[PDB]
Amino acid sequence: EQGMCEEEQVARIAWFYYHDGLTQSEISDRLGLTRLKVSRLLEKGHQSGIIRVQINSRFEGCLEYETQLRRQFSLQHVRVIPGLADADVGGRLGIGAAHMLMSLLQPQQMLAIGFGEATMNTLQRLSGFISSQQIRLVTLSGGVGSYMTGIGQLNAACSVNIIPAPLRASSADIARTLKNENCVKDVLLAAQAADVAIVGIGAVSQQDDATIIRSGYISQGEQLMIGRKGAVGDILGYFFDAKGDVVTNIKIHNELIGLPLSALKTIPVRVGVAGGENKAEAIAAAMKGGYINALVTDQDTAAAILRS
Amino acid sequence: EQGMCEEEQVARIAWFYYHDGLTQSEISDRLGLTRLKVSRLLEKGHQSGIIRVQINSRFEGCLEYETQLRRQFSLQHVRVIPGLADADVGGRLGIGAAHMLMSLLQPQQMLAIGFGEATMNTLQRLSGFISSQQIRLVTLSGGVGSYMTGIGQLNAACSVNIIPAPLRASSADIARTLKNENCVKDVLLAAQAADVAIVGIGAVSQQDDATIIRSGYISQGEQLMIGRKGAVGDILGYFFDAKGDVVTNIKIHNELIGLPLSALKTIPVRVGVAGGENKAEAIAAAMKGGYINALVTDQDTAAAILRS
Amino acid sequence: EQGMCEEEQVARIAWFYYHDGLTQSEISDRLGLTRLKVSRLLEKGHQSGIIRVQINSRFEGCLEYETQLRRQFSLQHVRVIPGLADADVGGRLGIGAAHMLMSLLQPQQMLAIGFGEATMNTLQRLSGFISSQQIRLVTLSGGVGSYMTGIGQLNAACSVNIIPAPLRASSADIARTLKNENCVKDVLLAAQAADVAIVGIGAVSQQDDATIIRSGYISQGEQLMIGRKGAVGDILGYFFDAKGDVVTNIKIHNELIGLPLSALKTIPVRVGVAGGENKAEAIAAAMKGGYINALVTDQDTAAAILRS
Amino acid sequence: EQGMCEEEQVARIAWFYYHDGLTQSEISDRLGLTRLKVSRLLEKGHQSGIIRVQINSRFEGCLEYETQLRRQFSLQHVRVIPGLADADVGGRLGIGAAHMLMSLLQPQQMLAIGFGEATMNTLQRLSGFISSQQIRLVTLSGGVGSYMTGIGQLNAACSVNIIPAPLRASSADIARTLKNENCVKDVLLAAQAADVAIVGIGAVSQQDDATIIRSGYISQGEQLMIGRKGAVGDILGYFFDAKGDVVTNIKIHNELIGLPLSALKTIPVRVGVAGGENKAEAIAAAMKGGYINALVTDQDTAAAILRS
Ligand SMILES: O=P(O)(O)OC[C@H]1O[C@H](O)[C@H](O)[C@@H]1O
Ligand SMILES: O=P(O)(O)OC[C@H]1O[C@H](O)[C@H](O)[C@@H]1O
Ligand SMILES: O=P(O)(O)OC[C@H]1O[C@H](O)[C@H](O)[C@@H]1O
Ligand SMILES: O=P(O)(O)OC[C@H]1O[C@H](O)[C@H](O)[C@@H]1O
Repeated sequence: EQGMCEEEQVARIAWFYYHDGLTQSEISDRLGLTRLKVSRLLEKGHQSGIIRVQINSRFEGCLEYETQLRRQFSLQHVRVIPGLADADVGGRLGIGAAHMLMSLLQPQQMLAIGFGEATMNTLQRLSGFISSQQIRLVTLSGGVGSYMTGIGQLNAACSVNIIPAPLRASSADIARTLKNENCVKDVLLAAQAADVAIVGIGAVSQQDDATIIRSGYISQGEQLMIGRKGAVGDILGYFFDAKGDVVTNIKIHNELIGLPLSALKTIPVRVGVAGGENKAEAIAAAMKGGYINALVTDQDTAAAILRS
Repeated sequence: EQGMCEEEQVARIAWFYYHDGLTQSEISDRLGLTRLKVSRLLEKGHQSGIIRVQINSRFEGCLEYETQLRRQFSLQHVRVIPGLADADVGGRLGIGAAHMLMSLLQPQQMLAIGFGEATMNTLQRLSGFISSQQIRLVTLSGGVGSYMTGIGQLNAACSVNIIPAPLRASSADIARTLKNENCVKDVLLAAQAADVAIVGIGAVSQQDDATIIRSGYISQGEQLMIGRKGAVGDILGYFFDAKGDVVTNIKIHNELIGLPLSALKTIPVRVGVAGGENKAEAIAAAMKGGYINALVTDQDTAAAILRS
Repeated sequence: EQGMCEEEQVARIAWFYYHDGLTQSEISDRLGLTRLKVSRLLEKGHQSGIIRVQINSRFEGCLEYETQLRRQFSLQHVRVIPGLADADVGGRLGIGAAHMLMSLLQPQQMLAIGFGEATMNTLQRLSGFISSQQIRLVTLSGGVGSYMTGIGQLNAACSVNIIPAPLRASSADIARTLKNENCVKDVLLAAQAADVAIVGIGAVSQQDDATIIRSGYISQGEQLMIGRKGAVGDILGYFFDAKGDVVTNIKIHNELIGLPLSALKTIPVRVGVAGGENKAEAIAAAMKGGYINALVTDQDTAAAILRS
Repeated sequence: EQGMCEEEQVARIAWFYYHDGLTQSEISDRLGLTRLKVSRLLEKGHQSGIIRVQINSRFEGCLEYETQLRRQFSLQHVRVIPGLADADVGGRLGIGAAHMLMSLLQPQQMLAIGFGEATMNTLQRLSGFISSQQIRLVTLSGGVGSYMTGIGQLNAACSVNIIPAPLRASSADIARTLKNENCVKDVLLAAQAADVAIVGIGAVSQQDDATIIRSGYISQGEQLMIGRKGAVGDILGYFFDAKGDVVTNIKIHNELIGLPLSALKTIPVRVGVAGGENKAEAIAAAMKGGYINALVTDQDTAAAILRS
């Protein structure tokens, strides 16, 4: 280095590029690093958080679809990002979701989170903010491993309450037992007294591409029984119908270690981050059941939700 | 024999050899002796005691304890660092361990880790290595959160396999049940397959400053009775006598989720990083039982370990 | 215009550009606009205020202050490091200047040094650099022992030219005699030919904490009269008022063995390294008089230098 | 590095080489360093002090010559090193003088030193010891620069009092003035209260090879007038004749800033380190004058001294 950590190098290049408008080359020899190191870092900055880009306009998202999704479902916060065929769904939403959370979260506040590419991608772009604002995290469901992608790529000086059990027990009785263990029971309480919550939303229409199945928490065959039973999607493993009600005919619901949906309702602000048109139905059903009262999605999915 | 006796000749060559740095041949003709005679005398020199090379450094004490620990205990690898004599004794324990682990772990191997301050502090310095060499990590016991300050300070793209359950269950039965959940059992098998293991060692003489007791896994009353029943130290919750034998009449043991010390021994290389004179007896017993076969400790402790 | 107005188009391209990282051309056809129209709107974006890039780091403030000091005072090189908010303000001031000196000194060049804690602390980090690049050192004033903590921490095969006399003489006449001894006058000439100069800056408001007074070159009684006479700070024993003018009615000046501030100015690059909010006044004055044209300081001091 | 400083790497190789007898190659791979870096450090160790070689024999030096030099001149300590034609004389003596001082010096004691290659080479071999034993240093004469070869190559945490003036003034008036400045006067007192003293010895017979002249402290022309005026050699600038008496007819003696020979005798142990056959006369004279009561020289000069 040059007596300065990378963080300071990013800020120095960010400053020369944006505030002094210098070619990514002029600043190469200016800071004493290869033309390739320069640009390497610039991108490093945006991805990290050091470099924040502000779009001050009511058109940051899809203004119309937002106003409509807001009224139709009575949502306290809604963000519909511009569509872009063929792209990581969760990676784009994560960006949007991060920004939204950066304005609803107050210093030293509790943030409940659920697994999935959508939320874990948000956690990643939200790492920086969690540090400074000193946000405390707490997992809404069991699983552990399924949370590593998000909390892992974070600072080690942050408070992260992790439910110490699997996401699903082999039997309903074993689930009751673990929920009574002090280590578990403790975090379930912690989770329910959270200020903001961020969860994903799975669809039964996703078949074998649903994070729930490709992670091995539910079998392909069990998925069928669930669809047949009239279920559209899920949240943390709890499945519901197109009207927004938990199908109380599914075996898994009593083997899930982790706050049941009725209990998640206690969190003031509940953000759902999901995209894709095959989710359109499950997302509408989650806003119906009142499981979420804020939503981060993409244009296509917004159109699909509003249409049907 | 230019009027010189052997003793004088020996001192003459020793001076020229070490203080003047002359080749054993340059000294041959300088003293009027055959090149074969000069070398024989130099040899005689050390053999007699006339010539003695002594290492003038604090590190010498460490080197010494390293060989005595290697002789007395059958240790494959040993590393003794300066004691309280120098700054930050605990901090340096992690640096040492981290480097011993770097010379033992090959690209893409499996590393089983234990909880504790020494293990997590070591785990952090080893962040760099773990990423660059694609090391895989697996937790030896339950606890989940107990590992966060270490794996938390790590790369997110790296494989980290954790046991999704408490460190301890409320009863031996609930423990046995948890040990049979596939999501749990999977990681216990993975654990035993590790190539290298890194663990800390707790001491009963540590009283309440003990991490096992400070973290609330064991009550002060339990720790006193454990000490009464002959235990002197512990590794992952399993207590043993100064002989090295796991104490049998201890309830906590069957309530522990995680590999028993016996299985731990299947791992080829087992590194124990522990410092502080109060751990002397326990560390010693840990080796007599064969729980570890590699040790990283500080000068003062080594002294005590070898004393008694 | 796919039904979109300017403001909405700008937000859309801004989103694709920064949050999705698409080429100025890939978003050209995505929005159905000419490749030249795309870039035109992006430009308009920042120029309007709809698009704003802000650096989220503690270092932001520093770069800000570096800019302001640069404009307000004629500074060739400036470095502002975080203040007391961060650990070791004094320690880090040495690191900074050390690096500033490394980008200014070419192999085999002459470096004139002043005494003081900041200068000696800087002179120590720069030990590596001085050797490897064959830097020559020369002292700006008498004191001899006053430099040992710095040059002492250096290689012995390095060229170090020291003034063979006291920092201050008992009378103006003894000083003038000493300044005439060839063995002395020679180091004074060499000092004036240096390429780079590094000095500290004392403040009268430092009272008894001032290095000049702690080292016993000046009595408390003299310091008070000097302040009473308009002096705000000093460099190498020569005092000056807030304007930058060397105070003339001060007796100590004509007793000083060593180059006068005026001669210091012949040195191309003059770097002053000073931290601590109480030197603010003096530092500022040192620049208004042009005794230094490069500055390395802390955030808080910079702030105060700029306030008043 | 391998997590260990160089000091620790030297001790590890010294240990393998001498206490475990392993080829300079087998220890290359053992510490993970180039076969060339191994040997680099090995000899780096001897040079520094970390590797001390002990020669426990009455013949470490030239026994006969020492017993004779001791008795004829009544010396407290005497060391005569083995002769070796064509060699850095001061560099060999330095090793000898070093070891002698290491046994004469008790912790925290003050050592007065004079300039010259002999003393400066001793100071360099003594650096290590001066640090641990925490020996305080003080210059017997002015000069400052002429002492940098020795004190420079030392740690920066040790006490070193330096007479802040030239070795010689341009006039006797100027010389008395300097000897009366508080900072000079003080060090002169510190000098006289020293426990041990180590100085060199110049000989008139050295012509233009005498450090006294090749450093420009005295003109070769002035040298002759001193020779003709009947002087054999000098110590710190003070000239004397074959019998051991200061020629009171020399002008320089009154222009020298620094403890006069008379004052130098106040110091308990006064070791003179000098070699070469052309000094044999000057050295003998200094022992008769009583200036030194200890001597470290080499075999040939020893015989030279005893012959005439
Ligand atoms: O990866 P994603 O599809 O965005 O997330 C879907 C999962 O997270 C949701 O809350 C449901 O529990 C699903 O299992
Ligand atoms: O924090 P430390 O004292 O270094 O670690 C001691 C604990 O970790 C060890 O593996 C044992 O399980 C102890 O309970
Ligand atoms: O120790 P510091 O306060 O940083 O240095 C200030 C002193 O050194 C400066 O050149 C001035 O001569 C002061 O006497
Ligand atoms: O470098 P060396 O010849 O060994 O030292 C000789 C000098 O030091 C002696 O005390 C005399 O003062 C000479 O000036």
